[PDB]
Amino acid sequence: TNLCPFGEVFNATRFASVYAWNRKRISNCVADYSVLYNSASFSTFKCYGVSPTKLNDLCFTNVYADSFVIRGDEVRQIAPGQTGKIADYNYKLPDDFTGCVIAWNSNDLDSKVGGNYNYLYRLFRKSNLKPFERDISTEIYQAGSKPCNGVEGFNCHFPLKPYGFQPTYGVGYQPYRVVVLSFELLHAPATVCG
Amino acid sequence: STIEEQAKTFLDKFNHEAEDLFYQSSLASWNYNTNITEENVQNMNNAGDKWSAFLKEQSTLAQMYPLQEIQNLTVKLQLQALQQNGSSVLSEDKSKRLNTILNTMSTIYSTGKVCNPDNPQECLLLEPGLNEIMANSLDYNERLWAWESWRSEVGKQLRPLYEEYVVLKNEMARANHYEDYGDYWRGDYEVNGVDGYDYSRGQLIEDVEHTFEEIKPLYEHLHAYVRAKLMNAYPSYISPIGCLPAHLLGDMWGRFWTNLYSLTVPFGQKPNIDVTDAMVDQAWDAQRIFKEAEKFFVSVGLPNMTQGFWENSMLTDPGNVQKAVCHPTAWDLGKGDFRILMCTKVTMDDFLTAHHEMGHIQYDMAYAAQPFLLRNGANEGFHEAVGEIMSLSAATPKHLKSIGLLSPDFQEDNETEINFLLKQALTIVGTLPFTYMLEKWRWMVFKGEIPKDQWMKKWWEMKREIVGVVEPVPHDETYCDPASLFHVSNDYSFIRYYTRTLYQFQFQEALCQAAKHEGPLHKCDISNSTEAGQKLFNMLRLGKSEPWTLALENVVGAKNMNVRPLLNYFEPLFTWLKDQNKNSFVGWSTDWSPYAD
Ligand SMILES: *[C@@H]1O[C@H](CO)[C@@H](O[C@@H]2O[C@H](CO)[C@@H](O[C@@H]3O[C@H](CO[C@H]4O[C@H](CO)[C@@H](O)[C@H](O)[C@@H]4O[C@@H]4O[C@H](CO)[C@@H](O)[C@H](O)[C@H]4NC(C)=O)[C@@H](O)[C@H](O[C@H]4O[C@H](CO)[C@@H](O[C@@H]5O[C@H](CO)[C@@H](O[C@@H]6O[C@H](CO)[C@H](O)[C@H](O)[C@H]6O)[C@H](O)[C@H]5NC(C)=O)[C@H](O)[C@@H]4O[C@@H]4O[C@H](CO)[C@@H](O[C@@H]5O[C@H](CO)[C@H](O)[C@H](O)[C@H]5O)[C@H](O)[C@H]4NC(C)=O)[C@@H]3O)[C@H](O)[C@H]2NC(C)=O)[C@H](O)[C@H]1NC(C)=O
Ligand SMILES: *[C@@H]1O[C@H](CO)[C@@H](O[C@@H]2O[C@H](CO)[C@@H](O[C@@H]3O[C@H](CO[C@H]4O[C@H](CO)[C@@H](O[C@@H]5O[C@H](CO)[C@@H](O[C@@H]6O[C@H](CO)[C@H](O)[C@H](O)[C@H]6O)[C@H](O)[C@H]5NC(C)=O)[C@H](O)[C@@H]4O)[C@@H](O)[C@H](O[C@H]4O[C@H](CO)[C@@H](O[C@@H]5O[C@H](CO)[C@@H](O[C@@H]6O[C@H](CO)[C@H](O)[C@H](O)[C@H]6O)[C@H](O)[C@H]5NC(C)=O)[C@H](O)[C@@H]4O[C@@H]4O[C@H](CO)[C@@H](O)[C@H](O)[C@H]4NC(C)=O)[C@@H]3O)[C@H](O)[C@H]2NC(C)=O)[C@H](O)[C@H]1NC(C)=O
Ligand SMILES: *[C@@H]1O[C@H](CO)[C@@H](O[C@@H]2O[C@H](CO)[C@@H](O[C@@H]3O[C@H](CO[C@H]4O[C@H](CO)[C@@H](O)[C@H](O)[C@@H]4O)[C@@H](O)[C@H](O[C@H]4O[C@H](CO)[C@@H](O)[C@H](O)[C@@H]4O)[C@@H]3O)[C@H](O)[C@H]2NC(C)=O)[C@H](O)[C@H]1NC(C)=O
Ligand SMILES: *[C@@H]1O[C@H](CO)[C@@H](O[C@@H]2O[C@H](CO)[C@@H](O[C@@H]3O[C@H](CO)[C@@H](O)[C@H](O)[C@@H]3O)[C@H](O)[C@H]2NC(C)=O)[C@H](O)[C@H]1NC(C)=O
Ligand SMILES: *[C@@H]1O[C@H](CO)[C@@H](O[C@@H]2O[C@H](CO)[C@@H](O[C@@H]3O[C@H](CO)[C@@H](O)[C@H](O)[C@@H]3O)[C@H](O)[C@H]2NC(C)=O)[C@H](O)[C@H]1NC(C)=O
Ligand SMILES: *[C@@H]1O[C@H](CO)[C@@H](O[C@@H]2O[C@H](CO)[C@@H](O)[C@H](O)[C@H]2NC(C)=O)[C@H](O)[C@H]1NC(C)=O
Ligand SMILES: *[C@@H]1O[C@H](CO)[C@@H](O)[C@H](O)[C@H]1NC(C)=O
Ligand SMILES: [Cl-]
Ligand SMILES: [Zn+2]
Repeated sequence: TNLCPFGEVFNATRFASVYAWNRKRISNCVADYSVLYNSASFSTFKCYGVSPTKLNDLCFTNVYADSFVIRGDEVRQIAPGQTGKIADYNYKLPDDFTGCVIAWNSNDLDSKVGGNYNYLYRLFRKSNLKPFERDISTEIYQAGSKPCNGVEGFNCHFPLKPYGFQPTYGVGYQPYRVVVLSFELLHAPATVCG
Repeated sequence: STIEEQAKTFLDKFNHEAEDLFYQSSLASWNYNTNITEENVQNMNNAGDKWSAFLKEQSTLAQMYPLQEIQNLTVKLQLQALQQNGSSVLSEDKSKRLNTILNTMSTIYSTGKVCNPDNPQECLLLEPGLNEIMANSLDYNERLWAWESWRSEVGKQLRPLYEEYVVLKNEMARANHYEDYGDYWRGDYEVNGVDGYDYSRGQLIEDVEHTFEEIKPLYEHLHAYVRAKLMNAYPSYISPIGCLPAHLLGDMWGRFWTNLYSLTVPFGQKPNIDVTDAMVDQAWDAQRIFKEAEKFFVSVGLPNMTQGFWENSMLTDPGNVQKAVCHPTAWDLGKGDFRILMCTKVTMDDFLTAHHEMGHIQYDMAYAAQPFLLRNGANEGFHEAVGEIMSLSAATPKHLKSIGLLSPDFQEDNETEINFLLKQALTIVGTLPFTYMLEKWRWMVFKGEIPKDQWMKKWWEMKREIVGVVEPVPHDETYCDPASLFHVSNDYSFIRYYTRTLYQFQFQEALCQAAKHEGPLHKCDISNSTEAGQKLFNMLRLGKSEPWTLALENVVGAKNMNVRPLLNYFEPLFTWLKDQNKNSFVGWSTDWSPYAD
């Protein structure tokens, strides 16, 4: 009858980069969602396809928390039907979603003097992402008809560019840690409840 | 697949590396300018080298996208901005020589001192030594010594360097498919592609010349007034119908006649409006000044200064242990980083400077939404006009009264308005012919209309005809008086000062109609008019994305430069001048020389 490890996800020392976003499966536990919502700590907490008040009064077969780091400006892209480098190439939410997006400013945890280059994002991709599709390939972007030959050059670009995360950056260019709650219901026993 | 599509993706990668490097480099510059240490100088330079090396590589790559193949204008213009090689259009050794001459005349200007042979150990440098004499000395002979010995000692060493500089700049401009290096400079104002908003490099000269002829009546009345005041002070040195001697104009070159105020003030018994004491009596500090400027921009419906501006800016001289460059600047490092570097004192002059520099940060924030390259003022004249119209509104006694700095006991004496407007005219109206003639000469020098054996012969033909100023000593072709000025010997376009002067009055005139201001334009304060702030913002948010003609039209309802508002600002002074010159000769005769009696 133990509580779900939400602190393990939300209080992780280091978060994933958005292109290679991390997914954790929460199972066999009692999830208290009011603990997560009633906090005021997060700069965003939005639930789609389901009310957050009725979450405690429901059982699912599994829960998935998808964590990562992006800029302040890009936080509006972690929503259904949104566009831009992140929604398009990094993390895509289905146009019709059922879950929650919880995001908070982590300028204190993720932006060092001189720039934190541990956090990357994909700038180019030959196709838009499908909902929940992850891409971790470091293959050279062949912008032109000319074969790249595994080398950076003209019309050949490295698809991954870093957030130079510095503490003096403005809020829209600052790190924001994002956690996305997905709910799953299959013809199988309901492991998570309230 | 298409060249346009490939250049769009190249610009993406470019905007993300440029934003990064430019930030790191700007941070190195901030650290040196705020904490002048040998370590910080070293790190500032390595960043400058990296940034240059980066843009070199990026220029070579941009070159590889044929402009002809792009239809998209904002992409085509962004690519064009990158493609200019500048110096590398010349040979390795020819580019090395150009950089050498450029370095040298810069060094001679900043380090050239003039010794009094009586004391060989003591010499005067232009800053502060010579500049102080030209702005404070009332002794006719002292001023002449400083004017002449600067040109004779330093202005003569620059002469052979300038000749080589002109020929090398012209060869570089020819390769960039401009006719001359002046045509290249005029390229800033050029607009092509956008029908109705197009602007040619040739049009600029026509427009500066037409507007200038409209300034000629006010300027003639101003010059004649000043010549009358100066003639009283130095009676046996000035002719009532001739030019004004170059060494008697308030500064080393007579760029602006502001320092002549001491000798030309209409109402000497009437005091000045200087809220300095009021700030000290109300216990104001550098923080209250910047918080009052913020209130001004918020009242016009503009954003409050960012939280990072408050923590990261240096708005005060840093005590006594770490040295800092105290030139008031507005920094925009990118990535939302906006700072102001100003060693602020509790004075009215610093209070007004807070508005100017904070206006620059407001312009910076507005176009910060644009792609990296297009984050600049519409043309070279634009950004400086914006900061200036803020200090205009902040200096009005109407504004001062509302902010509590000016006592309501201040009654608007129209004598103080004439003292104010004349001091303004001395700076603004007085600099226009100087700025025009200097660039007119420079443009014709590149054009090939003035041979080397005529350079000085014509420089003083033009100073007497256009500006109405005469040299006190005959200067032959061994001298180089144009180069003895910063911008000329440091390779800087000067027309920006003419254009931006006309722009700021257009801007104020438009925003003051939006602010529903009634009465004299010089008394207008645009505070609390969010309609004026919206009018101004419409252009500020544009940056360099759209043509300056359209940017201007978004504010003033006109695609072109206009004298009418500048003349409108100074119309009460002009009627006063017209009255005071009733018994004087207005205009000048070129044949009178002080040295030739
Ligand atoms: C040439 O070339 C060029 C280049 O390429 C081009 O241009 C381009 O284009 C494009 C288009 O798309 C664009 O894009 C866009 O953008 C925008 C902006 O952004 C920006 O900003 C922001 C802030 O604000 C930020 O965040 C971001 O990040 C950005 O930044 C920056 O920017 C700049 C400028 O732009 C750039 O440059 C840079 O780079 C950047 N940066 C980076 C780093 O990158 C945006 O917005 C968009 O988006 C989209 O999506 C979204 C979602 O996600 C949406 O959203 C929305 O919004 C709105 C507002 O606006 C809202 O509302 C509001 O909100 C608020 C809050 O916020 C409140 O709430 C209120 O109350 C409200 O009201 C809403 O709500 C939202 N929504 C939601 C749901 O949420 C938007 O809108 C958008 O959408 C859409 O999109 C589309 C596309 O995709 C479109 O459609 C279409 O398309 C096509 C194509 O494809 C065509 O175009 C057509 O026509 C169309 O139609 C639409 O329209 C839209 N919509 C609208 C409305 O509009 C995007 O992203 C870009 O940017 C540009 N660039 C420039 C420079 O500009 C051009 O075009 C060419 N040319 C020609 C002539 O063509
Ligand atoms: C004026 O000016 C002057 C002159 O300049 C000054 O002085 C000086 O300065 C200097 C600079 O310049 C300083 O520093 C020094 O140096 C060094 C170096 O570094 C730097 O530089 C470099 C160049 O050269 C650069 O580079 C590079 O980079 C890279 C990247 O990219 C890196 O890598 C990295 O590494 C790491 C480790 O290390 C890791 O691994 C990572 O991951 C990676 O990435 C590299 O390393 C580099 N290189 C090299 C060679 O290094 C860099 O970046 C930089 O920039 C340094 O290192 C040192 O330092 C030291 O010290 C300090 C003290 O002071 C410490 O600590 C600190 O503290 C502070 C306070 O005070 C803090 O802050 C804060 O924090 C927080 C957080 O925590 C936040 O952020 C805030 O906001 C802030 O404010 C900080 O943080 C800290 N730091 C850190 C890092 O964190 C440090 O740490 C160090 O030490 C240390 O300690 C510890 C404890 O604490 C221990 O444990 C350890 O062991 C140690 N280590 C060592 C090495 O030592 C040096 O010193 C100096 O300092 C100065 N001085 C004084 C007195 O301070 C002045 O200052 C000015 N002034 C004004 C007023 O401005
Ligand atoms: C605009 O003005 C700038 C002023 O510097 C000029 O910039 C330099 O231009 C030269 C060429 O004139 C560049 O020289 C070399 O570029 C090479 C890149 O191409 C290579 O690879 C392709 C195949 O992919 C071959 O076809 C080609 O022949 C070359 O072999 C590089 O090998 C070198 O650049 C390297 O510079 C430094 C080291 O010095 C490294 O850090 C970089 O990673 C980079 O690889 C080589 O120097 C030179 O790169 C340009 N300068 C800089 C600093 O990048 C422009 O040339 C001028 N405009 C035009 C059109 O010439
Ligand atoms: C938006 O920019 C404005 C600057 O114009 C800032 O708002 C101002 O914040 C100060 C905080 O001290 C408020 O001061 C108050 O003054 C009254 C007297 O007028 C005093 O009695 C109070 O105790 C207090 O000191 C000021 O009223 C307020 N003005 C307005 C109109 O909001 C602020 O920095 C910016 N806000 C944001 C959200 O960024
Ligand atoms: C721009 O708009 C602001 C806000 O409307 C104006 O501020 C107001 O300024 C006046 C003084 O000029 C303040 O009046 C004072 O009121 C108190 C009490 O009512 C009284 O005791 C004082 O003697 C004085 O009359 C008023 O409080 C102040 N209001 C705010 C919210 O700041 C400002 O004057 C306008 N500026 C311009 C140039 O239009
Ligand atoms: C680890 O997770 C817990 C729960 O999510 C965080 O608890 C917060 O504690 C502070 C006081 O330290 C309270 O003000 C908040 O209201 C608590 N939040 C919640 C949701 O209970 C805890 O701070 C996290 N630890 C770190 C270091 O981030
Ligand atoms: C201007 O100043 C003079 C000062 O002698 C005064 O007589 C006159 O009435 C004032 N007003 C106008 C509009 O001339
Ligand atoms: Cl001269
Ligand atoms: Zn300025």
